[PDB]
Amino acid sequence: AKSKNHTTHNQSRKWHRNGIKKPRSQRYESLKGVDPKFLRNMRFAKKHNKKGLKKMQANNAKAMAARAEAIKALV
Amino acid sequence: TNTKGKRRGTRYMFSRPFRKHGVVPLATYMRIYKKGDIVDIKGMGTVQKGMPHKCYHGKTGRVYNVTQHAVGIVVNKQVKGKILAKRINVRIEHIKHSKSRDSFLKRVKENDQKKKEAKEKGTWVQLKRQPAPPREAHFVRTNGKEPELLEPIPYEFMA
Amino acid sequence: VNVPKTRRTFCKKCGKHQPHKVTQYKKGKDSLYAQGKRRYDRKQSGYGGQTKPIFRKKAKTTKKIVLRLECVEPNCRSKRMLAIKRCKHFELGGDKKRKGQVIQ
RNA sequence: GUCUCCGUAGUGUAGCGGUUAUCACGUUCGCCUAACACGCGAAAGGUCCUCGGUUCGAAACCGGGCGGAAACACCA
RNA sequence: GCCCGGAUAGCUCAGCUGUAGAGCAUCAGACUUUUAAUCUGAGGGUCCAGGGUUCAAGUCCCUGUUCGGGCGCCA
RNA sequence: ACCCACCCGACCCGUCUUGAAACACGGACCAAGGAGUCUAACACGUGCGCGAGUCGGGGGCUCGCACGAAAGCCGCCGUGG
RNA sequence: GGCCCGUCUCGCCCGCCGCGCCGGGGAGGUGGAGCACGAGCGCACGUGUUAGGACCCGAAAGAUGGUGAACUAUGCCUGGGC
RNA sequence: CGAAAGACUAAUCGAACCAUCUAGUAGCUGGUUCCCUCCGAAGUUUCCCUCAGGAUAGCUGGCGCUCUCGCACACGCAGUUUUAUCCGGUAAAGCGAAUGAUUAGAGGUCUUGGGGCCGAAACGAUCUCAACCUAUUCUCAAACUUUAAAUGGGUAAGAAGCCCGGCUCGCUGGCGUGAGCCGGGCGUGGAAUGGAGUGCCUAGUGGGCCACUUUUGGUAAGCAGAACUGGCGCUGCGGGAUGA
RNA sequence: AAGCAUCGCGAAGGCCCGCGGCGGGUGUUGACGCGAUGUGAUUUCUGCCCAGUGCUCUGAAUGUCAAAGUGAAGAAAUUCAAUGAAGCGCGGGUAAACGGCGGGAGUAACUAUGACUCUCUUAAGGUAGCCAAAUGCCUCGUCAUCUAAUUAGUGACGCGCAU
RNA sequence: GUGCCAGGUGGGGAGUUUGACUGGGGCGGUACACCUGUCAAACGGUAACGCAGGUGUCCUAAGGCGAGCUCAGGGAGGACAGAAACCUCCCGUGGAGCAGAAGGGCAAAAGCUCGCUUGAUCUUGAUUUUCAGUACGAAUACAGACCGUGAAAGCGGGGCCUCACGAUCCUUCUGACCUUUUGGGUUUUAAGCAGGAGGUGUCAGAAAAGUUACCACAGGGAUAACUGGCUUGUGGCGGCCAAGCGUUCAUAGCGACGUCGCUUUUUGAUCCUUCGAUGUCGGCUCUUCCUAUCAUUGUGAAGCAGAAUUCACCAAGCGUUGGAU
RNA sequence: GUCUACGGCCAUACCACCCUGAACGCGCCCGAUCUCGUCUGAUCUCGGAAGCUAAGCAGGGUCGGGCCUGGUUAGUACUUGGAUGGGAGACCGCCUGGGAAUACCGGGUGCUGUAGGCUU
RNA sequence: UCAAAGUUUAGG
Ligand SMILES: [Mg+2]
Ligand SMILES: [Mg+2]
Ligand SMILES: [Mg+2]
Ligand SMILES: [Mg+2]
Ligand SMILES: [Mg+2]
Ligand SMILES: [Mg+2]
Ligand SMILES: [Mg+2]
Ligand SMILES: [Mg+2]
Ligand SMILES: [Mg+2]
Ligand SMILES: [Mg+2]
Ligand SMILES: [Mg+2]
Ligand SMILES: [Mg+2]
Ligand SMILES: [Mg+2]
Ligand SMILES: [Mg+2]
Ligand SMILES: [Mg+2]
Ligand SMILES: [Mg+2]
Ligand SMILES: [Mg+2]
Ligand SMILES: [Mg+2]
Ligand SMILES: [Mg+2]
Ligand SMILES: [Mg+2]
Ligand SMILES: [Mg+2]
Ligand SMILES: [Mg+2]
Ligand SMILES: [Mg+2]
Ligand SMILES: [Mg+2]
Ligand SMILES: [Mg+2]
Ligand SMILES: [Mg+2]
Ligand SMILES: [Mg+2]
Ligand SMILES: [Mg+2]
Ligand SMILES: [Mg+2]
Ligand SMILES: [Mg+2]
Ligand SMILES: [Mg+2]
Ligand SMILES: [Mg+2]
Ligand SMILES: [Mg+2]
Ligand SMILES: [Mg+2]
Ligand SMILES: [Mg+2]
Ligand SMILES: [Mg+2]
Ligand SMILES: [Mg+2]
Ligand SMILES: [Mg+2]
Ligand SMILES: [Mg+2]
Ligand SMILES: [Mg+2]
Ligand SMILES: [Mg+2]
Ligand SMILES: [Mg+2]
Ligand SMILES: [Mg+2]
Ligand SMILES: [Mg+2]
Ligand SMILES: [Mg+2]
Ligand SMILES: [Mg+2]
Ligand SMILES: [Mg+2]
Ligand SMILES: [Mg+2]
Ligand SMILES: [Zn+2]
Repeated sequence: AKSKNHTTHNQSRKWHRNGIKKPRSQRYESLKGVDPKFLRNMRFAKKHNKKGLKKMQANNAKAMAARAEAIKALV
Repeated sequence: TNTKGKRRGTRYMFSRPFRKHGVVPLATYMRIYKKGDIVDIKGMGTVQKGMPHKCYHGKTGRVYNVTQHAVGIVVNKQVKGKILAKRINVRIEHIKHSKSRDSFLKRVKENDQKKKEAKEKGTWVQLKRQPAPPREAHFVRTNGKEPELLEPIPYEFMA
Repeated sequence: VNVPKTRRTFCKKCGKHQPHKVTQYKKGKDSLYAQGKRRYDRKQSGYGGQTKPIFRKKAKTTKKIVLRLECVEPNCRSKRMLAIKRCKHFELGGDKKRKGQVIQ
């Protein structure tokens, strides 16, 4: 009593009932499996972003004032 | 039932082409992949360290990691019913920049040129592409000489 | 295979690399008052015949050889197990084979 | 057909990868004897079945060739 | 695995930490008309392998490789 | 809806099976009987009550129980889960 | 990004009735059925999965305790028959 | 118990009968009770003392939720195609290209031979057949190939995109990289179609078979075994007289 | 089945029952007996094989061999040691115990067979007998006989698949 | 002697076991765990007891660096020296070598020869491959230690790449001034925690011999032993071609080397039907059909003088017997 | 025009033989005290600068081989999809789109980056 | 005070 041994006959059909969906792409994928030495350093960089805040805020206010002067000169 | 061995059936795939054996010429090594570079994988026989598996040869995907002398590269591999985006660590020698994306960037650059200009002019320009339309109305001058008649030729047995 | 009797490899205790004496490892005598043996003793007792299985179907014909790497620097002497691939010949310090010589 | 083993001077056999290939008989040549036999002393003789491989090296280890010989071929 | 034994010259075997015994076999001398048989001498031991104890080991010691009679058997 | 006629259609059901009208099995006929239950434990879903709580058991107090072996109440209201 | 427990690596300081092979913290990884302004508890119905006779019917067997030699098997006692 | 046949032991004997344990166990036969409605399979996966069964994926249903907008004011997704761009070593082709096979004559003392004939003998003369070689030539390859299709498989075709300004780093470093952060500035970016996403419970199934084309074993088979799609199984209806 | 032949036992015994007993059967018995096996009247024979598996005999000369007992060290659980019963090994016997019982070459003044020789081999290598038998594959063996005709019957033959 | 322990003996007795796949089973194989080339239909993936093979190891270097070289083969030379010894010049895309099967890869190397070495060491995670996208094994990229080597850039955590291997439980070894050993303390002991080893080859891992013709039960046409289907290799019968035979003459009768068919009175394949049973050989008896015609009727042919004859046509009306084993 | 040093792509760059090379280079070349290394100053290392382009190197040449690129081969071979097309089969023709490979015949025979020379 | 030692034209 020998069987059928293997096949792939009805399988494509079976797969395509429910699509063959592409793998759901997000923005902001994880940093799992990224070269450790990198990840330390981007972690440290992220740690000290709040250091150098007061400088950054002022720079944007100076930029915003320069934009407001430019738009007044245009109008 | 076939053997599950890693390199089964790559007699031809991983085999340097005709009269291109020997030293892996150096541009190959010394060109830079960043994150998110579109990259097509193509295994190579000379370099056996960091070889991709025979399933990812031909396949294109994006770079996610870059180590000292290899590049982590997300590629989509189908499995019966489900496409699995998965991340593989190929050594540079088995990898090129895929040009597929550059022709796109060329077009967007050309669009940004054609958007900046034609704004002060006022005349809006076709930025979208369009498929090859039917080939328009036109005259054909049979200049002096008439058409050439083509009789089909009588059969004969050559061999 | 052949391996030499001295080995300058890592020593955990010291933290460095250090020379170690090498020797092939052996199973010790079997306690008798291990919980296992104490358990089997009081199970296997009485009637019931034999209670746990007995392996009678030997497939392989060689052991993974293990070396017992002992640290040379005193004030440490730290022993360490170090396995090697299976081989039906093994020895320690059995000549250096000699390239480019007459066989007779 | 399967699985097994064996192919070595003329004959029957030994042979643990490095041999002058072992032993007995047979063969030739002396001697002894009147002659023969026995006997004594010497000698000669192997395609190590065939081819290819592994080996620094194969009579052997490994593959196939051509032979030879046992066991199996059952339930209807 | 545990106990025990053998491994010595071609072979079989002695050997009590200070030219390695016996017998056969091997080769040269007698005897033989010669051979065999037998009597004399001569040659031939990595004392299985390695390390130690020891002033000194074939032996004592340990460790292996064998050997081969019993014991034994939880992945 | 009873009977008859005619034209066309139309093999016997059940079942196992890739395949049953089968030269596959079960079945003469009728009546009654006749097979996914209950308990426990888990999980998810749904409905209700209360909600950082919730809970009811077990026990007790109220009755001879007609209805009650119910119903009600408990610094036990929380030992405890 | 952060915090808690396990664990590793590297480091530098604190504490006191008992200065100790005492106790406490830091940085960076990494294991945890974790935390990051709670969602559970009780009751009821449904489906599924199990353990139970467990959808209904079905063995060959296995075990305990009892009944039979009125048939037949063999022995013995006492009679009969050729 | 047996003058032995496994004979006989109350029509029962290769282990009597009665009651109980007992509703013994069964991956195996058989059966399994009203209507309409809606959706609707599988015989393939890996593991299993597994191959008449399970497990696990798959395929089914049920319950939903989260959003979308025909309420003149849409994003995303696809058993397509288009435009770019990689991948390939099958068909074919090739063997005056490698590997291996293989025919023929030309040419060649290449080598050298073994056999000759004429030579004592002599690359002397003359043939010859061996292998080798110089151009040619015949015919081949699932486990050969310089070439090389068709059909085919990736990517890409924008707001998660571009373009400016500045901050953070214990990484990297002549200065710079590269990454991560803030803050602004810019909109339809090929065709065709379609509302999408997402989570829980979950049954049956895990004997298959048939045809086009491709395809292995076999003289072949209504034989055995794969690929590809579509059937039958689950399905009636017109045709093929009859019929999966 | 008679007949033949082995084997155990002198009774605190052989053989056997029984759950147990200063239990029971053989046995109200004693080797011309009880018990266990084979073969199968008579006649005539009963070859060789003790390597194998059995059974049995001997036993400090002795390898291993348990519990207890003896010593040992340890704080003790303990470990280690020496000691050492039967049994295995070691050595004899036994086939009317289970059973077993060969293969090459050459050789005789026609040829053929092979008395004879040579080897290689086992524990021996199948003896007396017997035979295509109720035992022989090839097989419907060959010769004879019996029949007009015989895959049958009988008598002979014997490298006899496989007496 | 009895009582209780100890060791031996013990199919007298008990209980139980006695794989799988498989063109029925058994016998044989292993297609049971792996690897190469092919099968495979130019991504991947794919079957059969398909094809051709390999694996249970080997290596102290055949691992790791760095240096220097160049290999097979051939030509032409040189005392003994010849086809082969050693030296020297030339050519040499690898035709060698790289432990092993094959495939790939490899030349100031991945080959050979030296020098120095232990990266075959210690430790987190990520990933790939089989995949369910679990394990094992095998691999890839990093990261942290401690080293090696090189002037250095670098390379190296085994073997150029694709195979060489093994869970829970138990044991054993190694590891930390580690935890527990429970009323507390000290010490042995044991128990934990973490990593190696002792193996399950039926290789995701029972501990396991037969026989039954005295047999049983659950089932199976998922599967054999008949018929019948398909097929026709094999058997049977028949063409075509025409080298020969036939004194002479291919073809009166024949017919090689080749070739095309039919047939189901042979045997195989196969397993569709039937296992809640289709009575399993032969003979007897009886009927009917077929023709591929032995005889009989009518005819063509001859190597037909007659007689006897074979070859062919129409043709199955009628026949085709008695015995020995 | 051209070279040297380090190159990228790796024959349009290879091989064979032939010719020509001003200047600067690059070489061959002459030595072994020292560095370094050989059986050997051949190579390797080092110190030089008398000769010479003989060679390497460059540029050219050849009805050259080779390679590169077109044609032809050929809408041929093959092939996606189609039919109740043919054919006893084997196979073939059509529709629908895709479409090769030798032999044979042409053409071509390195381009170029950085840094520094020379032809002032 | 006992080893082993077989054979011998047809051709007068
Ligand atoms: Mg199946
Ligand atoms: Mg006991
Ligand atoms: Mg069934
Ligand atoms: Mg069926
Ligand atoms: Mg039906
Ligand atoms: Mg029918
Ligand atoms: Mg039935
Ligand atoms: Mg009926
Ligand atoms: Mg009813
Ligand atoms: Mg709920
Ligand atoms: Mg559930
Ligand atoms: Mg139930
Ligand atoms: Mg029952
Ligand atoms: Mg039972
Ligand atoms: Mg019974
Ligand atoms: Mg029931
Ligand atoms: Mg089953
Ligand atoms: Mg639905
Ligand atoms: Mg292929
Ligand atoms: Mg082809
Ligand atoms: Mg089923
Ligand atoms: Mg079938
Ligand atoms: Mg069905
Ligand atoms: Mg007897
Ligand atoms: Mg005996
Ligand atoms: Mg017998
Ligand atoms: Mg006889
Ligand atoms: Mg008769
Ligand atoms: Mg007779
Ligand atoms: Mg039994
Ligand atoms: Mg089976
Ligand atoms: Mg394909
Ligand atoms: Mg080198
Ligand atoms: Mg190597
Ligand atoms: Mg490292
Ligand atoms: Mg106490
Ligand atoms: Mg019988
Ligand atoms: Mg039978
Ligand atoms: Mg019987
Ligand atoms: Mg059937
Ligand atoms: Mg003729
Ligand atoms: Mg049939
Ligand atoms: Mg009937
Ligand atoms: Mg006719
Ligand atoms: Mg010089
Ligand atoms: Mg020059
Ligand atoms: Mg010149
Ligand atoms: Mg040219
Ligand atoms: Zn140490």
